[PDB]
Amino acid sequence: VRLSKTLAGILRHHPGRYGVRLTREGWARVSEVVEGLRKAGWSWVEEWHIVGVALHDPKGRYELRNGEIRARYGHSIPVNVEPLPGEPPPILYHGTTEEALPLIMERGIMRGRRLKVHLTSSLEDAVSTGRRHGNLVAVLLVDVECLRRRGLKVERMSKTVYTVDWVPPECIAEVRRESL
Ligand SMILES: [Cl-]
Ligand SMILES: [Cl-]
Ligand SMILES: [Cl-]
Ligand SMILES: [Cl-]
Ligand SMILES: [Cl-]
Ligand SMILES: [Zn+2]
Repeated sequence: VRLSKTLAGILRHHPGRYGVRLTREGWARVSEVVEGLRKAGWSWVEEWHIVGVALHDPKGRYELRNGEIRARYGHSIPVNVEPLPGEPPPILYHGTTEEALPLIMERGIMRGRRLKVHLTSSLEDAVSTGRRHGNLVAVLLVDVECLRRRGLKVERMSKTVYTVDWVPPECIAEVRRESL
């Protein structure tokens, strides 16, 4: 029912479901997205909403170019999006469920349905993120350098969002249980 939430699903997980075709670079035509949303019963949707959604997103979730749009990260579909300039901070956060900690302590942070593992520089974001699946959020502090030495590359997809294949258990510097 939320336009943005729905848009991110279309550009990250199910284009065709809405008749939208994406390139390897992840791009899509705004018009094609608009029609697709209309055919899905969103009658009032117009191209300007889509631009508004993209230009006002706080996380910098989307990108635009000559009548096109794509998500910058969070894809569960194979796609290639180039990173943004800027070395990562020494520590990056990642939210999740306390219930996931037992496993994570052993295995570390695993991929999930998304292609790569996402890490945020914003503590607040990590919380709301954890709060999205299951409750009793547990935010983990990830030592980036530790990752780089593990050889795992850390790429910047948006001002506050970065990704890596996985986070080794040993690169977790702190676990904070919201229940404590
Ligand atoms: Cl699909
Ligand atoms: Cl998602
Ligand atoms: Cl998100
Ligand atoms: Cl993730
Ligand atoms: Cl910056
Ligand atoms: Zn606006």
